[PDB]
Amino acid sequence: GSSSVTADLNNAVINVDEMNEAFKDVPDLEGEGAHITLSNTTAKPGEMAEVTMSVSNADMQWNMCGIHIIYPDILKPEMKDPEERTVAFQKGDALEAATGIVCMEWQEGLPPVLTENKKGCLFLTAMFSGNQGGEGDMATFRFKVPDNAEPGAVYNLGYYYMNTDLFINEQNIPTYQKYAFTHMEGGTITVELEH
Ligand SMILES: [Cl-]
Ligand SMILES: [Cl-]
Repeated sequence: GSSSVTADLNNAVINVDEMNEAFKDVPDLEGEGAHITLSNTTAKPGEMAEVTMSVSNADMQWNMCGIHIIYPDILKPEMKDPEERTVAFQKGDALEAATGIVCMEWQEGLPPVLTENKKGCLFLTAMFSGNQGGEGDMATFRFKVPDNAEPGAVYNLGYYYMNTDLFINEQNIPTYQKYAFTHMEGGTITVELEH
């Protein structure tokens, strides 16, 4: 079908098959649909590189999210309180109206698909009063690009799907959630070439 082949071609969700399985009994939304995306940027070796998650076609259409962002574990996210595993972030316009936002680094008890592929993970949850979710930039993070990073190196940024993760409206419409998760796009940090 369209939307689960859509998710295979975006290669954004590491456990996409598991996800498609989870959604197998939910028909496709007809038609569109929130578009969640990560950024594609260039950085120098050793740089604190900015990464931004954003969403389009969602203004006033959603109520909360709980999303797992993944990245190569050699990248280290900038931290607010290491002791609490809070990740520093700049909130964008899409989250302007949020009643609460939390963002944490998943450090311990990561699932095999992530550990075995040397992926790190953070979890972003935001809640709104009714359907006041916005659009545009959601959150901007920073990652330490290793000092010794090779020019041209590409760090893929994506998602991990957990059964309880969310991108939903107040009414909890299953097709809405399916669209969002099956159409999400990953991102990249590319290390600049030598001068
Ligand atoms: Cl990754
Ligand atoms: Cl930041």
